[PDB]
Formats: sequence, C-alpha cells, structure tokens
Amino acid sequence: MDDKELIEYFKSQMKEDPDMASAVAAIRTLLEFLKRDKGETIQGLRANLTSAIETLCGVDSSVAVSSGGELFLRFISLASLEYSDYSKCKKIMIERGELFLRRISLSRNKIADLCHTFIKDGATILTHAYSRVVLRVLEAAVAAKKRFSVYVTESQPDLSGKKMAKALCHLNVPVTVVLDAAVGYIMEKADLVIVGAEGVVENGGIINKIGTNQMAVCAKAQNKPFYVVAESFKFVRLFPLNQQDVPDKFKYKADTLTGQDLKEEHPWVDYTAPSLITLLFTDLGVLTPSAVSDELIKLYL
Amino acid sequence: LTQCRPLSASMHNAIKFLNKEITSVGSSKREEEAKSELRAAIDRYVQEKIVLAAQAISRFAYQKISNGDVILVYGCSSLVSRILQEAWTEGRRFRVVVVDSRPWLEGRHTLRSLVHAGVPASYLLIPAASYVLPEVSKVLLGAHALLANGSVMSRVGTAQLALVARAHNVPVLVCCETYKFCERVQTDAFVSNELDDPDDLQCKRGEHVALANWQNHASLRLLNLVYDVTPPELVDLVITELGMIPCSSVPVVLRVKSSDQ
Repeated sequence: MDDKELIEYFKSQMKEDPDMASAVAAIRTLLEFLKRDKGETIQGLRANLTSAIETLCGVDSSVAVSSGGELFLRFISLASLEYSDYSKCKKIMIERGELFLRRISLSRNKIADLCHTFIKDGATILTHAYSRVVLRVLEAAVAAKKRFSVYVTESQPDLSGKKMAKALCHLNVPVTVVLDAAVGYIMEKADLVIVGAEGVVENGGIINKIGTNQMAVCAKAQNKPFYVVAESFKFVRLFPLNQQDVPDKFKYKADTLTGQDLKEEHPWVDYTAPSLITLLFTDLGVLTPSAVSDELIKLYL
Repeated sequence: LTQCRPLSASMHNAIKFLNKEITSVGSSKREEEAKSELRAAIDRYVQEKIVLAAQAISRFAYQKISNGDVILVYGCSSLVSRILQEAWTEGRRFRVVVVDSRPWLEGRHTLRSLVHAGVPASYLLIPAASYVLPEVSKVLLGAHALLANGSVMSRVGTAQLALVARAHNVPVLVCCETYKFCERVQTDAFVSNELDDPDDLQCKRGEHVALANWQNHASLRLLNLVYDVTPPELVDLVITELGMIPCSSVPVVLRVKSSDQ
C-alpha cells in the first residue's frame, strides 16, 4: 500500500465509525498494510511498517497513534522471533492480528464494567474535555440505576467539554459546564475525578488534553480521588521528566507543525505524574500506576 | 492550688489580672474601700471576660452556622454548647456529631445538652472520626488556651480531629475568649502538659480487667495525657469577642489587650 492509499484507508476507517479510537483505526490500517505487503523478508516488512507508522503519525499527532504503531511493531517482532520461515510468520501474523483487532474492539466494554462500580450513588464527578471511554463508563453507571451529577470543563480551545455535556444530556444525566479557570473553584464539590488518557507513559503517569495536570494538582490538594480510564493499546514507552520533556510532535497538531502576541503555539497535551493518579481502569483490569510499567517490562525483553 | 491540680491558662490569666489590680491600689485608700474595689473589679472581670464575651462569640459564630449543616464537636465546652443552643433557638437547623474519648467521656455532657435543646445529635468515639468526617461540613472546637504563636492548647485529641478534618477537606473553627490568650509558646504536647491519674485508663471489658495491677509489671507505663497542641496551620478560624480572626492574630490581640493595661 502506498502512502496516499494508507492515509485514505485510515481516514475512511475513522469516518465510518466515529466511536472508533484513533489508535484502533491506525492498528487496523497497519494490519491492512501487512496483508497487502509484497515483500518476502522480515527486515523489509519492518522498514515498510515503520514508514507507514511515520505516515500515520504525520496524519495524526496523538500519542495514541504512535503507541498503537509501536505496539504493532512489537507484535510483528514477537511473531518473527518464534518463527524463522517468513511465509508461516506472515500467516500467523495475519491470524493473530485479526484476533488482536477482535479483542481490542471490546476494551471499552470491559473498562466500563470494571469502573462503573466505583461511582457512589448520589455523587459528583468532575471531568475534563471529551472522552468516549468516560462516556461509556457513565452509561454503564446509569444503566446500573445510579444517580449522580457531572461537572465538565469547557476544555478550550476546541470546546470539547460542551460536546461531552451534550452527549451526557443525551443520557439524561445532570451535567454542568464550568470554565477551566473555575476548576479549582469547583473541586470542593466533586467527590471524584474521572478523565481519559491519550497515552500512559512508562512511569504510570498520563499524557492528556491540556488542563489535566492542573486538575490533578488541585485534586491532590483537596485529597480527592483521581481516576483514569484508558485502553491497553495507549501504553507508551515514554519517560518525560517535566512538561518540556514531552515530545513536541505530540504537543502541537499535525497542521500546526516572539514576545508580542506570540502565544507560543498553545500546547494540546500535558503530562500528569503518577503520584497524582489513584487508579487506572484498563481492559487488563483495575491497576495501580506502577502496574503499567510492568506491562511494558514484560512486553519487551 | 497548683499542688492540687496544675492551673489552667484561664486561672493563670485571672491570677495575673488580680495581682495587677492589687498592686495598683493606692496606699492612702482605706482597707474596706480597697476590699470593696477589689471585689467589684473581680465581678467586672467575670462579667466582661466570660459572660459578655460568650454572648459576643455566640453572636459572631451564628453567622458561620448554616441550614443543613453537620457540625462536629469534641468533648465538653460550655462556649460551644452555648453557641449551638443559641443558633438552634434563633432558627438555624443543623445536626451535631459529638466525638468523645476515654477516660473522661466529657462529650456525653454536650450530648445531653444538645438533646435538651432539641438539636439532633449523633455520638461516637474518636477512633471512628475518620468514618464520620465525610458527612461533616464544619468542625467546631473549644480551646483551653491560645498560645502566642497561634497554637491551640486544648483537650487531647483536638489536634487529631483537626488533622483528620484537614485530610478530609473540612474547615476547622476554634471558639475562645480573649481572656484565655497566653504569651507562652509551645511546639509540642511534651514540654508542658498534665498527667492525669493513670488508673483512669483501666477499663471493664468482659469479666476480666486488663491493666489491673499494672504497677506489678516493671516495664508497663500508663500515659493519661490531658492536653495537646494544635499547630496554627491546622486551624482555619478563631471566633473571639473581637470577631473572626485568623489563627495568627493571637499575638496582636494580646497587644491590643495589653496597651490598655
């Protein structure tokens, strides 16, 4: 598959299912590229897949796409380690990739089933930006006959908080939209904080929409629980030390890529340290942040 | 009196005031005139430093209490009980959670009063405080003394409640009359404290009695601490007859009360 056809396939996959995650669509596109590959060697296939991953990351700058590409690369490497013959290797790769897609298509249901029991009846939940996983968790909580109130931040500049508020109003849930600046004003009302994640870094922290770090800090100040819901394919092998240690390709969008109305090209993601996170609700279960690194240490090496 | 029981801060301040009043008596005054003046001064001290101060503190604290509040009180404090009773009488509706501790169990006193006034009241022991603080909206404590650095010297366990309330994100208010403010400073409960009777720590659990004849064990010690010191960082507000002040305003108030004398 050429670069243009890869981009078209990825965009069509995203468009056909709006609820499909970007990382899942990228992994499916990578599997299609593997199926359509013509090479007869492992190294050539690896190079072609790396080029495809670079193309997809150029299309979409989210950490989820990069983590999905890295996961697929590790998957083909694990398949190649066991089997020396390339034909059997490719056949097993195709079968296990189909199984992998089928399994990761059900991550959100497992996350919701595991997480909906943590929402106490008659509680207030504070949320940042839009997140399909959080929406599914709240759907499951509502279906379990639980009444709760929701505060959602506006999440400037794309105002995805209003979209999340409309989605929650569709489910007949009392939802109130607050300003980002008002987060510290409203934390005293929230019983718990639930946010998604665009990627889970090695130490267990997360890389999420800008404004999540200050929400986590305010929650830690008032000793409120901070819960993250994220699928396993969002695990990345990154170890930022501060906000500037996050790679620049993730902070600034694809189309985006002094001292006077500069604005310094407002970042889109920030890093939240694992010390500000109480629990993670992945498709692998309910984990402490320290468990996340384990899933990577066993994945490689 | 010190031999009978170590003097409280209020007693020390009253003694200092009386000594200052006696010293300032002119040598030309007749004996009966001086005695009548001293008795009148003591009566004025009681009326202004305790009664009118309590009324003013109750009026000030009435503003903080709101409808639907759940106020956690600890032990027995006449000022806190008066504040709650006068707030209930004036029309405020609220619940009170009484936290008590061994061996004095003074909180029961408060409980009784809160039922005579008709205020709904829950009751529990101090170790269960962490269980009840999610419901609590305000903690209202009485103070035996306020030290010059802002520390609150109160019944043992008050600082514990302040710490757990801070951990649960609950405001802590302290009610104290300015006549109990002290110029001393304490950084801990070890330097200055009172050791009550150790035998009061014995309890009747079942048919047996543990700690009976505890002096027969050479390595066994019973520690019946009386007071404890809450650092000013754990106190959000102090209500005095001068109004609502920060915990760091103790040294200035003393100064205001000393320039007059």
